[PDB]
Amino acid sequence: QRCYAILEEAITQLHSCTEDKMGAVLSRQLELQREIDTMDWSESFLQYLR
Amino acid sequence: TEEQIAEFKEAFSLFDKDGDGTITTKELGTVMRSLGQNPTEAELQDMINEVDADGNGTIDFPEFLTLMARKMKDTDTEEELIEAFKVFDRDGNGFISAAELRHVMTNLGEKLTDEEVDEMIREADVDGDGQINYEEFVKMMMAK
Amino acid sequence: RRGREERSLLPRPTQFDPVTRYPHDDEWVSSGISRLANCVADLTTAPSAVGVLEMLGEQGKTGKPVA
Amino acid sequence: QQLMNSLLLSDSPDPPECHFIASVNSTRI
Amino acid sequence: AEFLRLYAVLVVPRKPKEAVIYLLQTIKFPTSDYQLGRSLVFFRKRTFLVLEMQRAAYLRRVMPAVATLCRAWPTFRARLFRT
Amino acid sequence: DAVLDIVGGAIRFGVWKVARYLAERCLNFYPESHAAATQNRLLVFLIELHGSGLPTSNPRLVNLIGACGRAIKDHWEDTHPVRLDLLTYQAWHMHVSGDLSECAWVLRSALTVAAAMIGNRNYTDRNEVRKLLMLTSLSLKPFRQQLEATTPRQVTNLRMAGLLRLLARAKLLWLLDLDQKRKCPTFSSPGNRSDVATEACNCLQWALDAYDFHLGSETPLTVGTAYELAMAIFLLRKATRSDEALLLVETAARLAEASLRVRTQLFGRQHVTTLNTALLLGLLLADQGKHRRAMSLIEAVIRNSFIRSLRSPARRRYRPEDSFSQTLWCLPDAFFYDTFHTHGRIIQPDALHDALLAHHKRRIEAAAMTRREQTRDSYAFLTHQDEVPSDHLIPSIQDLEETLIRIYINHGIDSALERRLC
Amino acid sequence: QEDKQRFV
Amino acid sequence: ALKVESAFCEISGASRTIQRKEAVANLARYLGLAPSEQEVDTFFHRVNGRCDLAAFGRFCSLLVHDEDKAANFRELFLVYDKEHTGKLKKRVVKMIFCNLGEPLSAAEWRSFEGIFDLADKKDDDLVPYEPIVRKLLDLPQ
Amino acid sequence: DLMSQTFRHFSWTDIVLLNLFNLTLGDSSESDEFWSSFLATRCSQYFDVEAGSIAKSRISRPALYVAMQHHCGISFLPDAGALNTMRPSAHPLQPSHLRL
Amino acid sequence: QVDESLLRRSTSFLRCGGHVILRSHVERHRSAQVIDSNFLGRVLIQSTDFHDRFAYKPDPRAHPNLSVDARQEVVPVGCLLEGKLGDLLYLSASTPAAVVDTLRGRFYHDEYFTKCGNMLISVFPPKNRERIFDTEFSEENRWQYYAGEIQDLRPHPFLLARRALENVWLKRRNQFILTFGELDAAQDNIQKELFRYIYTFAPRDGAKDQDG
Repeated sequence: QRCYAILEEAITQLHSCTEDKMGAVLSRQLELQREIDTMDWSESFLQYLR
Repeated sequence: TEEQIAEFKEAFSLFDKDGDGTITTKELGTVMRSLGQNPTEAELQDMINEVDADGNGTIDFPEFLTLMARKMKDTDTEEELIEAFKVFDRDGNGFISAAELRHVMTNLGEKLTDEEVDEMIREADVDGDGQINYEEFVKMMMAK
Repeated sequence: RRGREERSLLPRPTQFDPVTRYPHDDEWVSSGISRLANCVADLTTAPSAVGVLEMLGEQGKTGKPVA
Repeated sequence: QQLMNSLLLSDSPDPPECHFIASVNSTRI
Repeated sequence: AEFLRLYAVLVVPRKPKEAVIYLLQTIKFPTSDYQLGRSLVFFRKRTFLVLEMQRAAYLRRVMPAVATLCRAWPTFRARLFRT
Repeated sequence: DAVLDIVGGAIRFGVWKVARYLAERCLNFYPESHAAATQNRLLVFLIELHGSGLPTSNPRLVNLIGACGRAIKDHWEDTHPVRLDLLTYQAWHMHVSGDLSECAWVLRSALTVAAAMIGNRNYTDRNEVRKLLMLTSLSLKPFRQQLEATTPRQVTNLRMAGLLRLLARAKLLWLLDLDQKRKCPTFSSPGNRSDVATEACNCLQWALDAYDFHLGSETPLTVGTAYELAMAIFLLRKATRSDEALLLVETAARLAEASLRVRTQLFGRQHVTTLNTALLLGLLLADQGKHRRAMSLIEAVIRNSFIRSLRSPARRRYRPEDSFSQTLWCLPDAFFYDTFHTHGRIIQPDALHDALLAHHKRRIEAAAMTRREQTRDSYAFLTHQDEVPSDHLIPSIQDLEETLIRIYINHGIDSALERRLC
Repeated sequence: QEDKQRFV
Repeated sequence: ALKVESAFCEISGASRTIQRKEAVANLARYLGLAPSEQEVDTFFHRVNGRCDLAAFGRFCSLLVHDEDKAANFRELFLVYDKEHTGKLKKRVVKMIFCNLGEPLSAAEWRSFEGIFDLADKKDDDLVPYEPIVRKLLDLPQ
Repeated sequence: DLMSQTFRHFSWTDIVLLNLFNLTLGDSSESDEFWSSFLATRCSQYFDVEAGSIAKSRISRPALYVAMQHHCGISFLPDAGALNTMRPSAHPLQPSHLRL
Repeated sequence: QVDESLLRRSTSFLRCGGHVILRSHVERHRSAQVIDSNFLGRVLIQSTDFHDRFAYKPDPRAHPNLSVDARQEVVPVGCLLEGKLGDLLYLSASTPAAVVDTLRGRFYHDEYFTKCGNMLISVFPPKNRERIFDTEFSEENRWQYYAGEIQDLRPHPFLLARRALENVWLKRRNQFILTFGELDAAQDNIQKELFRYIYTFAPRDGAKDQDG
């Protein structure tokens, strides 16, 4: 049971380390995707005014 | 309303056993039950008056159309009875367990007898395990 | 749609079917609680902390207070 | 006052279900 | 007697007194605000306000449902000949 | 805890009026929410339940439970097992006040809370670790079988398996209180008779094999669950009356024998426990048809139980080991006598039940034919032959000799002696 | 007891 | 699938596409399967006017039905024949086809007596319904 | 707060308490900085538990609060249940909240 | 007297910054603000001589009046049921002091008329009395509180009469209205303004034809 304990600490270390490693990149991807989709949506409105 | 007349000549001929367009007055009340609306018991004798208006002793297809056009309640629509059993679906799994439907409207409702509500539990629950898949059981209202 | 630990401790879930081997004096019966086994005496059917809730919950769903 | 009692005596199986109000002053009168 | 019909349905899925008592424990009604009475049982409005919030939720909408629960049996059989 | 120790000096001893006085001033020596105070707050709750003349349905009792559970959610919000000692004190509270069907819900919530306390992982990535294994590794394994967890699920520990024993206690006591109160027909219909019996059997099942995993199968605590699983099976067969349960009676007497061997070697032969791990084994062996091993064992009960009554009445005290006894450490010993050994004193004379000879067809027919909780343990005694409440607890020498001679003339005795008798 | 005890 | 592609090419021809509502119903039972008018209507609605080989290919497969059994189709005639004599009237078989179910045009209903031998019988003549059940589901008579 | 008091004097040792207690207990991004850069790395070189396990999300805000109330040696007027029924703030604890 | 629940360390609580009643100078009567709850076993308090609870601070005040008292003579009374609505029917305190103290704040905030369970209290002073009636009985507000179906309506004689007139419309059982007061203390003017409300709304035999 202690064997599973010292592996469970390894699992929680891996998930905590990948949560803040992926936190910066995936926030930036969704921010860039927001820019593409907002600017393409704003270009579709000027086509309507055209 | 060619579609509505089409629904009329379905159930008028479905309980019809003599055949040539003439139905006896016994199953006349139950024909409208397959149209899907509520009677008063006084309407049954009010229909017999025009059964023997020409001394027919039976329903002719035009007089079923004209009297049904005089009085027409709101037909229970098909999606509203999807929803009418979805409101009893507190579980979210799409199943209405048979013990749930017994208790909750017998103390509710306006015209409900104990034999009428026991027999709808039994016939709906053909599997016997005690659940009613209402997406299949209100297609057991609207095949067509 | 029942778990493997659920099916190993209670394969027939409204009666007992005893499974203990307490003084130690399907043969292959064991939960997932231990991964050390080379013989039938090692197989502990000890319920898990989550197993003793998923299949201690399936008794209010068996009955339905009268009908 | 007995006529006010006599309308109490007329029908009323239950007593007349009441609603009351007091009209007093903020300071001492 | 009015307590039976006005507080039917509810949480529950023998005697007239015993069923009224059985309703009380099942609805989280404490025994402190209960009165030893015969028929006209006094209630102290607070606890009736507790129950009436979920009573209206239990009433809801059933009337299009019972509009066809009265009339279902030939519309079964005629459909088996419809299909 | 020194002032709380003199509080415990007055709870067990019926000095309740003093116990209220220093309990109110004990709570001043703790900060406001401060979940370390749950020892005092529960002890005050024990005074108001046992100690005051008010009944077991006071608004004081729900107010004290709510005020102490609030203090856990303030300091150690749903993350300390003082939530569980509130759930065991509340379970003791309503165990006193009847409603054993509701006490099953309390211990159910105690089991559900303790499951979150122990915790579990989800492992949502098992499908894509399998995708990596099927790409890199060389086995048949990652294609036609899902990948197992890296570390498996958690073990049921000592206390949470204690709540399993208490849940089976509420279920079995609910079964047999209605069995001795069968005058009302709306008490435990026969469909529920099998259901609550066989799953109180399953809860005692679960507590037994969790205990021999942790403490090993030699401690008194495993022996208590092994004997009680045998007792629960004995009541399961009686309620269902199913003839296919011969597999259950085999493991029942085989559980009672293992409890008997250890209890002889841990509590001696003159002890309240060791007399009914042999007495229950006597009923389960005469159940099978072993009518002389069960005979000689019931024979052995009224030897050692009689030698127990040779001892001093002041020197005969039994407190049952039970998770209520451990959590509620200070109570009079008489508060836990009811649950399963007056059960034994009721079942033992009634299970065999011959009658239907003269004195039953003569002393009934002809006789009718002629016409015209402030209870402390007793500390000081009067004479050497007094009556301890542990002596009511065991069946008397009068009525278990009664079962003994009834076994003989009916289905015991070799063919030689009953030939010489008639 | 011939095909199911073979845990070796 | 070989009979599916062989029958599809002989009707669509060089276009390899069926745009006729009536021709979709023909190609269904040249493979041997009978669709309803509503089934081909909602099929034509989803394929929005063009019927290619891939769409009709599994249209053969989704209409493979395992309830064209005799016991279900004798249940129609059993209820109307309350005396259970195995007989109904020729007027009775007229209404169950042209009025019950979806209604029939006078043309293709007229070809029904020409093959099933009911034209020479009068309105009130008596017919056994077992030959109609047996001949329709292509069981040998 | 220093505006409002007219009687209760304070010290700078009170201020360094309050800046520490609010960078540990608060909703601010400043307290997010403390738990991710300082409180995590200091646990690694003090008691040999790594920075990944130390997180602000899976810690109890009131039970930690009483834990510094005993370990640091300071008592506050609010309690563990007090902070739970307090609105989140950048600096929830204030210098009037001290006792001695 | 008060219930024993508030004089108890377990069931009732003190959080710093809550109001409290000091049980001394009995014929109560003293209000105080909580600073600390475990000062050396006792409760430290600040006897006094628009604050949210939600920030807990003592009231900043020069020259404090601190005193030590145990938790056998302090009751939490405030928050900074009890008649939360204008209908003060609820009344978390059994004593009449809850009715009087709620009417203290209702006198300061000038709403005055106050449905009291079955009762009602109006405590309007002799100063320009006709202005007080004319706001609460103007022909505007006359049809206003007919129009709302209670709920959001202010607890007024309009609701007091509408209770009896709804048991006119449905119950058809006997009802009763009555006003109290002292020597010419405008209770007659309360009743007559209430009386006009009885037959204003509802069509009370609108003039029909010859048939009926």
